[PDB]
Amino acid sequence: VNLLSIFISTWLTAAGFIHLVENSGDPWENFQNNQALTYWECVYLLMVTMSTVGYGDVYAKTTLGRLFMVFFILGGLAMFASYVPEIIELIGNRKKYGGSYSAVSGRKHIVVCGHIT
Amino acid sequence: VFALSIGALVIYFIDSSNPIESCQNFYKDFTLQIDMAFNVFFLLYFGLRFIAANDKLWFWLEVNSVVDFFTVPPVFVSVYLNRSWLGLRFLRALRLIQFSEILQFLNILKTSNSIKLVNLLSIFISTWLTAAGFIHLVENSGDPWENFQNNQALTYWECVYLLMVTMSTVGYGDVYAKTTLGRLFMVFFILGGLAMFASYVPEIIELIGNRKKYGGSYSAVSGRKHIVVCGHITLESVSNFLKDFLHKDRDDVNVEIVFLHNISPNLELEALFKRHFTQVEFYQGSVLNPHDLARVKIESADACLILANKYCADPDAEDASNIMRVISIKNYHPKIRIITQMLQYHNKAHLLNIPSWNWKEGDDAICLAELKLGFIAQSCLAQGLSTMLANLFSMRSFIKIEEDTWQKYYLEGVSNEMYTEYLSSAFVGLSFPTVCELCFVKLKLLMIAIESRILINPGNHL
Amino acid sequence: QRMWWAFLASSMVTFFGGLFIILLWRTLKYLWTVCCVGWMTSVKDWAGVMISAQTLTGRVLVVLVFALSIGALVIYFIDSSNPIESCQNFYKDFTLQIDMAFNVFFLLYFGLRFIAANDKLWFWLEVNSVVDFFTVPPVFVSVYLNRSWLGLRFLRALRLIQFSEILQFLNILKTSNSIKLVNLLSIFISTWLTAAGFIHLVENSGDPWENFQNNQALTYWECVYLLMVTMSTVGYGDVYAKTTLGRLFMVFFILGGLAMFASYVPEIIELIGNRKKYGGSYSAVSGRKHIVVCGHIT
Amino acid sequence: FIWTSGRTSSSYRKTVTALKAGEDKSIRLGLFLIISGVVSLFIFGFCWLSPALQDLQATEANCTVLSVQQIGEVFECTFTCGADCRGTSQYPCVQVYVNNSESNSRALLHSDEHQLLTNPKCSYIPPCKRENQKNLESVMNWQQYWKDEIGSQPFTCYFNQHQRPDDVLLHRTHDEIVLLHCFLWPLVTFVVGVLIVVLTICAKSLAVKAEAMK
Amino acid sequence: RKTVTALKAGEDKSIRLGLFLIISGVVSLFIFGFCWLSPALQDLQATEANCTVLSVQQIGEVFECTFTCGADCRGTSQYPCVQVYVNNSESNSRALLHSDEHQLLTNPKCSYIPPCKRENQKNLESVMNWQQYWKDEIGSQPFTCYFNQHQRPDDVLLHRTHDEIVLLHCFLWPLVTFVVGVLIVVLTICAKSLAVKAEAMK
Ligand SMILES: CC(C)CCC[C@@H](C)[C@H]1CC[C@H]2[C@@H]3CC=C4C[C@@H](O)CC[C@]4(C)[C@H]3CC[C@]12C
Ligand SMILES: CC(C)CCC[C@@H](C)[C@H]1CC[C@H]2[C@@H]3CC=C4C[C@@H](O)CC[C@]4(C)[C@H]3CC[C@]12C
Ligand SMILES: CC(C)CCC[C@@H](C)[C@H]1CC[C@H]2[C@@H]3CC=C4C[C@@H](O)CC[C@]4(C)[C@H]3CC[C@]12C
Ligand SMILES: [Ca+2]
Ligand SMILES: [K+]
Ligand SMILES: [K+]
Ligand SMILES: [K+]
Ligand SMILES: [K+]
Ligand SMILES: [Mg+2]
Repeated sequence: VNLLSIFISTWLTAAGFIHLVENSGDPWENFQNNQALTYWECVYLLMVTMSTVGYGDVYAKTTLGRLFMVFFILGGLAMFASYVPEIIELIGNRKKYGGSYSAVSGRKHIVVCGHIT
Repeated sequence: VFALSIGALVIYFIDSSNPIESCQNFYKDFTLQIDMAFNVFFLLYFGLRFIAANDKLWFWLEVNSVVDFFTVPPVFVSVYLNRSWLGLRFLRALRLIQFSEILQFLNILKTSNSIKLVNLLSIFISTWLTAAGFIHLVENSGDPWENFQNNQALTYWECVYLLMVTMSTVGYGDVYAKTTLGRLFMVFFILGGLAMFASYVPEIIELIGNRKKYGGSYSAVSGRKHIVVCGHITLESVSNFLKDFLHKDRDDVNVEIVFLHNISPNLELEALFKRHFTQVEFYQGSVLNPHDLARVKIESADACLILANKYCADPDAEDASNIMRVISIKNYHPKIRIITQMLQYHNKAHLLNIPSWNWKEGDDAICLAELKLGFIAQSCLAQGLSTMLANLFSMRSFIKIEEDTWQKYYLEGVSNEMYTEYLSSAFVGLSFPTVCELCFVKLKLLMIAIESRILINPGNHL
Repeated sequence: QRMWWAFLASSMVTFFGGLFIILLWRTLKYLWTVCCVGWMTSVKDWAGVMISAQTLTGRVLVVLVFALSIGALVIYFIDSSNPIESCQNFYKDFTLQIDMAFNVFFLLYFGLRFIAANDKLWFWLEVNSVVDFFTVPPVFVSVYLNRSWLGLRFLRALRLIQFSEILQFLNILKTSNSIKLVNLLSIFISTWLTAAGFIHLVENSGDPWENFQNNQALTYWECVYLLMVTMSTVGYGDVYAKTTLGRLFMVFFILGGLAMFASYVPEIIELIGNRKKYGGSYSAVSGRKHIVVCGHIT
Repeated sequence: FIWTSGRTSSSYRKTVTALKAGEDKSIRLGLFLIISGVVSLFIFGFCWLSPALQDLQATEANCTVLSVQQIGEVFECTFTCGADCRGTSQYPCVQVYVNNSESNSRALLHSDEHQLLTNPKCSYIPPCKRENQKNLESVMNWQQYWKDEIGSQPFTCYFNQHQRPDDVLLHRTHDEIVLLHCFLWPLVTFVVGVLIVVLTICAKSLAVKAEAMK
Repeated sequence: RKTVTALKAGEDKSIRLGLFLIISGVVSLFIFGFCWLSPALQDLQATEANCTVLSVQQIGEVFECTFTCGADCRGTSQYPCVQVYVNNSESNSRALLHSDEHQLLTNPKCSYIPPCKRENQKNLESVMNWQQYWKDEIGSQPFTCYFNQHQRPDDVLLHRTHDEIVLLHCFLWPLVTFVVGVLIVVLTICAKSLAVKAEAMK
């Protein structure tokens, strides 16, 4: 639960910040180089960047957006590379040999234990 | 079942090249009749597995039951309607998950490594193909909120290539999903598919290529003798042995040396064997295995040499291991000459009770403690004699330097070894002192002894 | 008229005819039982000594092999800048004469390794035998035809695999770390260059179902750069394969080449740089005393 | 390395002699050639499927020209000059309309499927030879040679009412020879792979008989 | 307590499934809700009106349509531009008629586009045919029209571009998924608890 919460909150917060920064351009460029990016587009871009896939279809274009992208690439990739395997290990820890034997009428059964190899 | 799963997958691969929905005549479409028959067989196999099932509800929720519910009914509907939709037909690729199980049923897969390799390959390929089919469906049929107008004409193989590029994290960007559902699917697949790729591809590549480099067996050469060496084999042990065996001061012997050891040689031993490429062969095996003993052709070897670990922690354990090796070699071939090193003398006494151990035939147990204590005792009769004896065995060339030092004289003395050979009829009928003063500087040869057999420095009367 | 198939046919016919001749000789040797030290061993020993570096002539031959492998690779690198198929005069082409001589020397070195071989069929299936079947016959065909195709000539880069072995023969490589480093470097570079050449061939000659119309004009160095970008998983997308065969090759290379890169590049970088920081020795100063301290230092 | 970071710690009878190893390698090779040949057959089969059906679905017909005319409009061809040098030149557009054997109605002639796809608005394209004058001269030359072909000889033509619904071709764009080679050589690979396995097993089993004979 | 036999494992898998369908249905409802939000508000904000044509005319300029021919074959053909201006129920002022929002967005400079049928002559014939049918429609019958003073400030549409049926199905089937998920949990707990009563009865 801790890993999932930290991963999702970090992802969504970072996506919102890059959405704010991309939709409001650079002050030295007089806010003219803004990129019309939706919040879900920024979420998808962050996922692509974190996983290191880097399609290039969507990317930050403003100076502040790229400056934010550079600092996020240091932290977000270390988080993804660490958390996604650990979450996938934590899930799926199921016992294959559970349950119990179901007796059959008219047929005898034998229980064997001790040194099994 | 194994064949028809691949058949249905191939049928889906054929259909994936056509339009998304179409009208086609069942009575005139061989692929639709073949699919009809294949799905009849899968319905029958489903019915059999249902009857055989213990907990029905557990069976209904087994994923190859789910794969049949999502792939058999739509074939029936298509054959009834005389029309086809390329809908959830990519789920046919999930049939490859049972391949390892039905190979284990057929008594084909037994080893853990092979079972794991087949499982990993099946899971990887089925996941890849199924995910590619789903993204192909979603990309070719656009978003409902966009009124299906933003669809991207992507082929199934294009989607397969895109999935491979995405899984490996290369991300070229030449091909990518553009619809909202396609990207939403891409985001969820990036979490799972990269962890699968990063985990499975190294493990599969490790499972493959597990080949034994030193296999095979020695091939005997007519007219040339070979020697089998075993026991304590290491870089320094082999290096020291080869320096003495192949020394230029012996005559032109062409005895091949064959090593038998159960540890794969490290890079420096492999380089040492490459420096002796025409005279040394190595084969990986256990001396206790009659199969390995037959592999090294020990039944035709001139002798077997068993080196010992002189610096072992447990001399008793080392002696026991050498005794077991001797026992195994003699058991395989009683008539093999065995030369071995024995750390202790009581263990040597234990060994010489072997029924096949024949000291007359040439079985030599070189006892280290015995010979070293004997050499120390001969130094008590004449100091320096242990050095004198030890230098007569090691093969050494002449070394000369310009300095006038004790080392020059010492090295000149060290250059001589003890040899053994038959001597001329021109010396038969003379006394041993007489042939010694004759041989001494005319031939440049000194005699210590002759073949009442072994006589150390004979008198003038012989 | 085009002649690409003649070069390829000469390699295929050489590899498979030799394999079938060996298997037929084996079959017919045992079938003679139905109808019913030698000089051979002496020449096999002489060839095995020559193949190794146990004599001065053997060392000279090994050094010549080492030099001529790089020479043939450089010749291929020169040719990779030209058109895919062309007519060129053997009597007026210094690079074709040099290649002719180099392949004569490789044919002789192949003949020596064949004579020295213990199991012929094992030798015929050793990969540096395969590299000679796929690189020597097409040079002969080109010198006969007075024409060249830049076909499977990138397989010359696989000759770098034997560099560590022939350095060990020459008593140059002794330590395990150095041997491992040379092996890793040779395997990495040869794999990279060979794969780049194959993707260069496949991209410059389009898909047969598209009638060779979708070909992409990619230079060999462009393909080398693309392979490096793909192996490291950077994936810029500025350069990529566009043909179906090129992408099919890209998919199979992504499985193997990334596992090689991810494994070899860290291990090579660990093997290099293993230097002792505290080496050297103290330099005494005239007029000043010094004290040596040892034992329990913490 | 790039697989995660730090891998998240560490997340992971024998009477035959040496000849046995060469023969088992020969079995491997023969099996790999069998698999290669079958796999390449399926790969080429999926790649040829759409081109071969788009070709098969086009029927042979007998044709005759209804008219030859210019539409007055002009289009760009690209002309070439070494390394990468290209520029564009105009050509005038001809249209040609033709009698048809399946629809018995108007259709527009297109010399081949590449001409149809490079300019579906027009019936012919000159190979671009620098200046506009040479393109117009070459179109006028082709036009005059086509305009007098009135019922002279019902020339054969290729048509497909399902995907070229009012368009007609003078040529097949599918070379039978290239397809033949694409399916022949994978079959040869498979046959060679079988013969290598067969001769290897034949040699291996005769070696045992020749051993037992001694 | 563990008096139940093997049936326990199938019933716990049935609880899992029913819960997963409940979560799926709720999650898909939110996902579809965020995707439909902007289209549904852009549609809701457009009011129904009564209209009448002020004039029908050509601007003399021409534009490209794309015409298609199998696999990927396309080329371009010209069409002449009509403009049509219309009486309006919210602004009571000039606005330009656009047959639907896709026509407005594919060519906002022009009032109609012909389906591209090869040659320029057939495009011009089809525009002249539509033009003549619209030019004589003077107060004949105040045809209903769709308008939005906030985002189509001087542009008018003849149709809704938002299919109510497609939206209905996008919210209905996730609800069905949720209801089915609840019934699976309920029947599984009903069966599980009745098995204990039928056991204690013996
Ligand atoms: C195929 C679909 C449509 C219907 C399935 C058949 C239904 C009605 C019936 C037929 C056979 C039945 C099963 C027969 C045997 C057992 C074992 C018993 O200890 C618990 C009930 C259980 C597990 C039954 C559950 C219900 C069951 C599966
Ligand atoms: C002795 C063995 C290894 C030779 C290898 C087979 C090669 C050399 C054979 C196989 C097919 C042959 C070619 C078949 C056809 C032609 C076309 C002709 O206009 C010149 C001869 C030429 C070019 C032949 C050259 C030799 C050739 C390429
Ligand atoms: C060079 C190619 C084209 C032809 C190959 C020559 C073949 C047919 C002949 C020449 C010499 C023969 C070899 C001579 C000696 C041996 C050693 C024996 O223990 C196994 C058979 C083997 C290995 C023979 C196999 C067949 C053989 C290799
Ligand atoms: Ca001496
Ligand atoms: K990347
Ligand atoms: K990338
Ligand atoms: K990219
Ligand atoms: K990456
Ligand atoms: Mg030998």
